[PDB]
Amino acid sequence: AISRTNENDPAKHGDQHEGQHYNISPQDLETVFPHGLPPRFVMQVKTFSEACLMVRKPALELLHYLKNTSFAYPAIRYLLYGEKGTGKTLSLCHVIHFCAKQDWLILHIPDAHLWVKNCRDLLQSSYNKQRFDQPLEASTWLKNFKTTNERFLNQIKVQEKYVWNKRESTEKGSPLGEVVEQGITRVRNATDAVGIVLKELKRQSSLGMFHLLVAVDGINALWGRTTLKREDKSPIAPEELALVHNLRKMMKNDWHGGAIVSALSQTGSLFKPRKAYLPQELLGKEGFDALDPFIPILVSNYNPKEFESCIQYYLENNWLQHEKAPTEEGKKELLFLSNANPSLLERHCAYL
Amino acid sequence: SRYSPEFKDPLIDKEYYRKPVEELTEEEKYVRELKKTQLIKAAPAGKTSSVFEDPVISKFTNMMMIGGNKVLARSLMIQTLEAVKRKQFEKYHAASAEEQATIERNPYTIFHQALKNCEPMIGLVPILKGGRFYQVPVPLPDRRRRFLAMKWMITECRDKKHQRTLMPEKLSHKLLEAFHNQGPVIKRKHDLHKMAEANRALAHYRWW
Amino acid sequence: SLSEYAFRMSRLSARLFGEVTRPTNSKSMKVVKLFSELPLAKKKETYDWYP
Amino acid sequence: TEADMEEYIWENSSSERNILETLLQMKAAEKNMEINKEELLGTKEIEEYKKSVVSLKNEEENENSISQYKESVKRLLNVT
Amino acid sequence: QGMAFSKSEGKRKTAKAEAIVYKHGSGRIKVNGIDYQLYFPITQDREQLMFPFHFVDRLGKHDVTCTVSGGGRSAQAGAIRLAMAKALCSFVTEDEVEWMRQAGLLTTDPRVRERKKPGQEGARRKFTWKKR
Amino acid sequence: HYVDWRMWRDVKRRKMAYEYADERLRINSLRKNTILPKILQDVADEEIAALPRDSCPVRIRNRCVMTSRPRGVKRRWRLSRIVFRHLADHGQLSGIQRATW
Ligand SMILES: Nc1ncnc2c1ncn2[C@@H]1O[C@H](COP(=O)(O)OP(=O)(O)OP(=O)(O)O)[C@@H](O)[C@H]1O
Ligand SMILES: Nc1nc2c(ncn2[C@@H]2O[C@H](COP(=O)(O)OP(=O)(O)O)[C@@H](O)[C@H]2O)c(=O)[nH]1
Ligand SMILES: [Mg+2]
Ligand SMILES: [Mg+2]
Repeated sequence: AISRTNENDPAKHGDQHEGQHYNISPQDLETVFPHGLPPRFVMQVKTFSEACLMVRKPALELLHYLKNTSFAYPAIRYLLYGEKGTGKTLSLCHVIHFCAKQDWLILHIPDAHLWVKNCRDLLQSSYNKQRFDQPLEASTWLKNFKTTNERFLNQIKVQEKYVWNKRESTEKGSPLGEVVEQGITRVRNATDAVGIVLKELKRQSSLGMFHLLVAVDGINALWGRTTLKREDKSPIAPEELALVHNLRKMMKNDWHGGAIVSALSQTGSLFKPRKAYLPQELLGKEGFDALDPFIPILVSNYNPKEFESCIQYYLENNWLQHEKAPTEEGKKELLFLSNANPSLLERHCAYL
Repeated sequence: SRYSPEFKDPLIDKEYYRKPVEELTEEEKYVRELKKTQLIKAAPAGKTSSVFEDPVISKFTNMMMIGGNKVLARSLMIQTLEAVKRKQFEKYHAASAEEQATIERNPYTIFHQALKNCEPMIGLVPILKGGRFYQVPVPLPDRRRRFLAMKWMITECRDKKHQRTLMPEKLSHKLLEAFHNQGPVIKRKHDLHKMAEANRALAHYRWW
Repeated sequence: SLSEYAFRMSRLSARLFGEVTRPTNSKSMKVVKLFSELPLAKKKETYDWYP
Repeated sequence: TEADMEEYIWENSSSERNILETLLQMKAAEKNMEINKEELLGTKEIEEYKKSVVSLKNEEENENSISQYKESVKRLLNVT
Repeated sequence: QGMAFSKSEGKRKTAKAEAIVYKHGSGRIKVNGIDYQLYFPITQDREQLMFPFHFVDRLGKHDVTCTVSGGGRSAQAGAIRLAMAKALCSFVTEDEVEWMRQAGLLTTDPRVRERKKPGQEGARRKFTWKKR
Repeated sequence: HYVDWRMWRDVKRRKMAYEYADERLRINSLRKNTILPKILQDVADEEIAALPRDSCPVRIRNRCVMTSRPRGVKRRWRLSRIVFRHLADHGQLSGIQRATW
C-alpha cells in the first residue's frame, strides 16, 4: 500500500514515487536482467516471487539526465558512488530498466571485477599476440547480451568483414547476431567477438541507428590491478587483457547517440581498502583521468522515509517473521544496527 | 575470577526495572533496595537488552563455535535461520490455500520446537556395581536435557557422512526434520528412550 | 622503475649525502658495511671480555 | 614528467586535454566554426571546472569537493 | 554553539575510549571520525553500542563522538560502551542511572589477560604430565 | 691464573683474533663483492684461509668470567646464571630484584 507504487513504467517515475516500490515484471526481469542483479536481491525475488525496486533519488536524478540527453552531443559519463551497500547497483539497474523500455541498445557489464580476477582459461589473443583473451568470461557475457538485445541483433548489420579463422569469416553486411553466435559457439573467438560487438555499436550509434546505454557496474576495475598472473607468475596489467582493453574504449566520450552510466564498487575490487568509496579513491589516477569529465551521482543510506518504506515492504511479504520486528522498538533496533544502510538492513532482516 | 565474591550478576531486563513500584510485593521491594548497595559485575559482551535477543540461539551459537571464532559461529547461525525461513517460504508458496494454514515460517519457532522434540526425558548413568557397569535409567535435570538436544544436533551436523554440504545447509535440513519428529536426532532420542525402558529393572541401582 | 629525472635526482642526493653513487648490487654493499663499523674482534666487549 | 611532479597542474593535463576535445565536439554538433582554443578554454566556467579538478587532485577528496566538481562539469556539458 | 554534552571514559582490556554524549541528537555515533557502522562492521560490536541507549529507551535521541585506541575490535566496542554509558548518566534520571548500574552497564570489566607462568604452557595450561 | 685451561684457550683466541682483525677485514672485503676479478678473489680466499685458525672470530666463546662456564651466561654481565644469581640474590647487583607480576 504505502510502500508500493502502481506506476510500473520506469519512464513515469518522479519525486512523488520516492520511497515506493515498483514491480519489475517477470518478462522484463527475464529479458532486461539475465545478469547484473545483486545476488542478495536475486534471492529475494525467489522468496517473494516478485522483483520490487524502491524508487530513490539517485536513480530519479539519472532518469532526469537520461530523458534530457542530447544525442547530438558526445556521450555523458555518469558515475554512481557511495559507501558499501547503499544501492549503487540497484540504482544502475533502475536506469537500465528505463532505457530498455525506451528501446535503447543496452551494453550491460554486470560486474567488471570478474574480468580482472579468477581466470582459469587465459589464452594468448591470436588477433594481437601482446594481449590475453578470456573465452569463459567473454562467452558468458555474449549469451546475456544476446538475451537482452535479441530484437535488435538482426536489424543491426556489420559494416566490415571480420575473419575468424582460415575457414570462417563474417562478411560485411551480415547481421550482428551472426557475430555474437560465433563467439557463443566458438568460445575461442568469444573475446574477439566481444571486441567486434563493441566496435560496431559504438560506430553505428554515432550513425543514429539506435540509442546506446553503456552500463558498467564495478567500473573501477578497468584501470586498477589484476590478480591474473602469466606463466612465469608475473602480474598482468588490465591494459593487456583484450576484454578490458576493448571495454576501456567504450568509456571515452568520442562517440555520441547514447549515454554511459557506471557505478563504483569496492566489493569485489582488487587492492582497495574496505572503506574506500570516493571516485578518485577507487578509480585511482589512471581511472579518474579516463572518465574526466563525468557527473558523479551520490548514493547514500536510506533516509527515514526510505527506511520505513522498506520495513513495510518486508512486513507486507511477511518476511519479518520475528514477533517483535513489527513493533516500533523493533524498528528502532533495525535502524540502529543498520544505520539505515540498505544492505545491512536486508541482511539483518533475512533471519529476523 | 577477577571479580570478588561480592560482585553480583547484572540483571539485563528492561521490563523488570520499568515495573510499577506499587505492584512490587514487600519481599520483592526489599530485594530491589538491597541491590542498591551491591557491586554488580560488568555485563558481558554477549547478552544485551535487545528485543531480538534469544538465549537459546546464543547458547547454540556458542556450542558450535571453534577456537573463539564467534563471528563465524554467528554467521553460520544466521545463515541457518535464513535457510530455514527460505525453505519454509518456498514450501508455503507452492502449497494449497488449505495447507498454507499449517506451514510454520517463523525460523525461531521452528528452531525452538525442533530442539524441544529432541530433548530426552530419561537418561542413562553408568553405575559400577559388583565390578560391572550398568546403564541405569535416571531422570535428567532440565539443563542436561537442553544441553543434550543441542549437542546431539551439532554432533549430527558435524558428522563426516555429509560430503561438502555447508553447515547452514546441513543444519537447516536437520532442524526441519526434527521439527516434524523425524531424522536421526529424533531417532537418537528414541534409542535412548528404548535403552532406558529395556533397563527399567536396573533403576533400583540408583541411590538418589 | 624510476624516471630519468627521479633517477638523476636520487643520484644527486646520494652524492651530497655521501652514499654510494655507482649502481651496486646487494652483495657488494657488504664492502661498505664491513668498513662502516668495527670488526667484532676489535670491539671492546670482545677483546676485553675477561678481567 | 607529470608523474614526477608532486603538485597537479591543470595546464597541459588530461582534464585540460579532455575538456577541450569535449567542447569542440559539442561545437561541431551545433555546426559552429568557433574553434579558437583560447576562446573555448577562457570562459569563467572552464575556470570553475579547473578549480574543481585541481582541488580534487591536490587536497583531500571528500564528498564536498566531489559535489563541487559535479556542478562544474554539469555546467560545462549543458546537463540540467 | 551552546550544545549540552557530557564526556566520560571507558576501559576494556587494553582498549581506552573517550565518549562525548550530546544531550540532543539523531543517533549519530562517530567512532574515530568514522560512522559506527563502518568502524564496527561486526554486528555484535554494533549491538554493544546499542545496549546503553536501548536499555534506557534513548535510541535516536543523542549524538556521540568517541575515540578509542588499543585492544581489538570487540574490546574497543566494550570500552566505548562503558564510556558512552557513563556520559549518558548525565541525561537520565537517578533511578535510570541505578538501573543502568544494576544492568552491569556502568562497571569496568576487570577480566584481563593473565600472564603465562614459567614451567607451564599457558596462563593455566600445563605441559603434558608423564606418569611414567 | 685463569679459571681453567678452557678459559686460557679463549683468552688466547680473543687476543689473536684482535691482532689479525684488520688484516682479516681487508681480505674479506676483497672477496665480499662482485666487482673484483674472480682470479683475484680466489687468491684472497687462499690468503684468509691461511691465517692462523685461532684468529677466526667465530672461535671465541663467551664464557662466564668468574667460573668459565660456556653456556648459561647473560651477556650484559658476562656471568653464568649460577654466578649471576648468587650476586643478585645477595643484593649485590645494583637495581636487580626478583620479578613478580
Ligand atoms: N532501490 C532499492 N530497492 C530495493 N532494495 C534495494 C535498493 N537499493 C538497495 N536495496 C537493498 O540493498 C542491497 C544493496 O545492494 P546493491 O547491490 O544495490 O548495492 P551496491 O551499492 O552496489 O553495493 P556494493 O557496495 O556491495 O557494491 C540490495 O541488495 C537490496 O537488498
Ligand atoms: N578475429 C578478429 N577479431 C577482430 C577483428 N577486428 C576486430 N576484432 C576484435 O575486436 C577488437 C576491435 O579492436 P580494433 O582495434 O578497434 O579493431 P580494428 O578496427 O580492426 O583495428 C579487436 O581487439 C579484436 O579482439 C578481426 O578482423 N578478426
Ligand atoms: Mg554493487
Ligand atoms: Mg593456551
